[PDB]
Amino acid sequence: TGSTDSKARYMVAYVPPGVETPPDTPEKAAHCIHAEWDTGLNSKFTFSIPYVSAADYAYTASDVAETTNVQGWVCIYQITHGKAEQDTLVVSVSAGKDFELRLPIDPRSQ
Amino acid sequence: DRILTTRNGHTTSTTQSSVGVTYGYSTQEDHVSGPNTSGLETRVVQAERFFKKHLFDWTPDKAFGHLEKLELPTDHKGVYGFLVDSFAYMRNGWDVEVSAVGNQFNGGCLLVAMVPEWKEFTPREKYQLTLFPHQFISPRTNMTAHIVVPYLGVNRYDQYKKHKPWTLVVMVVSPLTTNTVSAGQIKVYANIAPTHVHVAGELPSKE
Amino acid sequence: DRILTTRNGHTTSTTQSSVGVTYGYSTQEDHVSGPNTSGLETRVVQAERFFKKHLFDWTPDKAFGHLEKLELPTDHKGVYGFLVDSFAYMRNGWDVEVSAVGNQFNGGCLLVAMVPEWKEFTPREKYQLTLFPHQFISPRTNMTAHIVVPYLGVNRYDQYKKHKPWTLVVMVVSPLTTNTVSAGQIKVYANIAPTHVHVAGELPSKE
Amino acid sequence: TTTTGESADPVTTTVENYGGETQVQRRQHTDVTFIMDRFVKIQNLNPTHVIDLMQTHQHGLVGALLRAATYYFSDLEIVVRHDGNLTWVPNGAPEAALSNTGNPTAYLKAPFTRLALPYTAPHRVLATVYNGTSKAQLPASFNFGAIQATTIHELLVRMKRAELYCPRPLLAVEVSSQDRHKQKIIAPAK
Amino acid sequence: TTTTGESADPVTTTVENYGGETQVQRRQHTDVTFIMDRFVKIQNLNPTHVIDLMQTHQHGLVGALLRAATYYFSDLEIVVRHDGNLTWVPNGAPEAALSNTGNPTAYLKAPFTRLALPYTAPHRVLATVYNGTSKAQLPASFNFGAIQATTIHELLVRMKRAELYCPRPLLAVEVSSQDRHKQKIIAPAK
Amino acid sequence: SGNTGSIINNYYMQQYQNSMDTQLNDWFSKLASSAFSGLFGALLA
Amino acid sequence: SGNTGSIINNYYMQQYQNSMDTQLNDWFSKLASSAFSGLFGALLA
Repeated sequence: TGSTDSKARYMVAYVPPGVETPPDTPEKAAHCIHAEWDTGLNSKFTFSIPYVSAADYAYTASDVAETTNVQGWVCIYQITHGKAEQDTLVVSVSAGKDFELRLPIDPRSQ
Repeated sequence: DRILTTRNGHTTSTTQSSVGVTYGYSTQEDHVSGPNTSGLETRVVQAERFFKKHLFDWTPDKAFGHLEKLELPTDHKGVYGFLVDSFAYMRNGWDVEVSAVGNQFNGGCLLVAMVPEWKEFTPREKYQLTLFPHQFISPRTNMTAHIVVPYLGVNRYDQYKKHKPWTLVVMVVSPLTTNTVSAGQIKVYANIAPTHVHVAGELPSKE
Repeated sequence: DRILTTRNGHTTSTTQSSVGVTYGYSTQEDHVSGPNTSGLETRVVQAERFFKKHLFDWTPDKAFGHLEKLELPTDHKGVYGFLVDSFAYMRNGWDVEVSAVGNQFNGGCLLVAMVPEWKEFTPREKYQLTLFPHQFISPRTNMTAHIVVPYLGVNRYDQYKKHKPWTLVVMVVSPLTTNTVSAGQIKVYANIAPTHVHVAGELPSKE
Repeated sequence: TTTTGESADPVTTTVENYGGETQVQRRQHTDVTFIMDRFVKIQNLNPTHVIDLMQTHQHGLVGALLRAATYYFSDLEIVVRHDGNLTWVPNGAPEAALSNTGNPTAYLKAPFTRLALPYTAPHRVLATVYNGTSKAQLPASFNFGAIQATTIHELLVRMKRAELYCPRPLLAVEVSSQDRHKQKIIAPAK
Repeated sequence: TTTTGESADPVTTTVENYGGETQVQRRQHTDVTFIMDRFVKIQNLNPTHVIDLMQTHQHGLVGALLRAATYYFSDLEIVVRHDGNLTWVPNGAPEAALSNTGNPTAYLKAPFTRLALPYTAPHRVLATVYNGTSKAQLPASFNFGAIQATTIHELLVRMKRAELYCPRPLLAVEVSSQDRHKQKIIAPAK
Repeated sequence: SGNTGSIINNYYMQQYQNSMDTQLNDWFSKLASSAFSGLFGALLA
Repeated sequence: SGNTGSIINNYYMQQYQNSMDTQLNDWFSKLASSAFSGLFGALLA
């Protein structure tokens, strides 16, 4: 959502489970599945977080026992920018084409 | 034709005392591209080759039921090992050769088996280890056992740092006997090759 | 169509300010299977993907001729890097993207070139660096340069620990100018992917 | 995928962009008619009770999905545990009618009474929110009739052949943790 | 029959070798789907109970045959004797869900409740032994959901359309006698 | 239709089981199916 | 299938009675059927 005179280059990476902590730099994260893009005429970039797991389905809820996340992390980096100090990147999420939910439950406290 | 040569990558093994190859549970592999990897898995042929490991020394004092095991994968310092540290998920089968070289004047019998989901067996359960894919090694007949198994498990891809689906097991069925002309002990080695190696989910670098 | 997306493996790069792709010296690769590897070479696609490196900070004080270089391959902590330590011989080309993000109110010009068999250039030789595969980056026009080169050298396969055939070079052609509305400096980064990676001669493990 | 974000045109990118492969999906469980078709509790009861789906719990599976729609239509099934005989009257009936046997009256048969009821509102669809007055609360005409018995102990409702229109916000529990909402997921004993 | 024993190739000799004649055999009773298809007791119960087939008795007909396999798949039927209403939630549900009516809830009807349940694990098959950790015991995800009631007195499970893979040891009682294990076989009175 | 699984017809007529619709269309299905996919602009794969 | 003996179809649809299998084989039957029988070598009967 920056002004015309502000530019930036970003990177998004999907980090699977298997490491202690998420990578803090684009360089370490480059070895993961990732996409890089810069700002321009088109203001929006969409990226698919892939389903990569041992089992065919994953739980929607997270258990108290699991310390580090079971499906991994998403890391968003700024490679660099030009005069973009107060300009923002709005992030939203939608379901992908093969996204699927199964086994209805009624979990909320009532 | 007791003579057999096995090739895995740029590595070969030739044995002149073999009783053939035992295939366990299947002759081919289940489908390696399922929904859990979203088409991001790839094959790594550079890892499909033999690596070596000493299992134990078969001596006359070891009695029936003496059991030695090797959970797979084991620590590997080559290409395969690197894959385990660089990718979150993997799957592969195993091409296993076990040799026990003494001479034909030794007597006795070893059971060589591949066991899925290893659990420590009780003394009574050892009488039924032949329920698993196996071959025997008897000095009067062969010096080599050869078993081939596919990948399996509740999950189509696995995290080997957390679960080892296969375990190589060698058990004394009848104790090693010695003569004046026989060997005094037999060192048992494994020559193993991972098969159909697939990986998914590249991890970040540690530096 | 100033918009371009480049894919190398499971990594992509999209730029909205590109002036196209420059191919250097060839559009395809020489034959990767020659007599020197006796058919033992193999391809490793898991290594053909982008890795990143900061080159330098383009500031107003750097004058014409200021030159920054990056010899390739450079230290790599992923799959490609592992290949350099595990195989005696390798060959690959490079897919190179260089970005210099400021804003359109900055002025100046950078020369981005790929040079085979780097030698330190004298001041007079810098006037002819355009003899090498290159593109320019001028804030008024683009933020990205993109060059693609094949593998080359006196030998069909190389030992990268002893020789680096390609060198990425960035040189200031006209100094960065600044306004009240422009960026004050521009950080220059490289997004590089090795291409057509082949290895031969597996080395032993170090343990 | 690069697009013009401001136009708000839907954009569904896929893993194919970086070499993956989109899989097969089975979405029967998120089918609207199916998901709403199960009994849920009503809770605030009196011997005389007007059936209003907005009395379902707002965080309950059915209550929350219902409130995540602006307009809806459905027939209904109810299960009522009551003392005495149970009488039901359609939308629009005078409360006084609940005392008469000429209206659908179910004679007590343990353990409870289950009935199928049709939609009886005078509107083509009902709403979960209504920006105005009829004379915030909903208009009195947004109901499925009323029931009466000596005592009504329990009431369950089930939406049949449900139709939902115009999605509205649906919220999960807020997270204080700073990473993930964690809770005890069922796991084998010992 | 003379063969190479070391190769471990199956060899099934017959009485024909010495002039006998092999007969007709009927093996329906040792068919896997058939033998596992009967109710067995669970025994260790609590008002909140996660359905885990590994809680069958290890020497019971079903429990022993199940443990004589590494991997398995099946749907399930359960019979539960409970006080209060019985609620069931699928594999993966938060324990908290057991308190809500929107989940399959069976209202008490003497003498007990019998239900057919589908397999709900996220794995293609389950295992009776697992050589590793998921964070020896089995992974928490190896279950058929959970049930809850005020009090659960009895629980019977029945494996439907069972599939078993990779045989493991199955033991009879050990014999101390030195010849045969002898026990009282049923015989007419007087 | 939705969460009903009897192989056998209902014992009661439809005019009794449910209310009946009269006449005088899935917007979100169309909206979702109309979504853009892939890439915008040139690709160098 | 296995320990079910009604001559009559189930009142409920299969999609409700059981879970449904998706696709993307009896090893021991083959193993047993492959067993050697008879004698190895010459016979003088």
